[PDB]
Amino acid sequence: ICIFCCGCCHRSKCGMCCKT
Repeated sequence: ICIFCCGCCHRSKCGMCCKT
């Protein structure tokens, strides 16, 4: 599963990070 980026580092907006 993509690393849900809940405003951790990138955009404040939470969203799964499907980056290899």
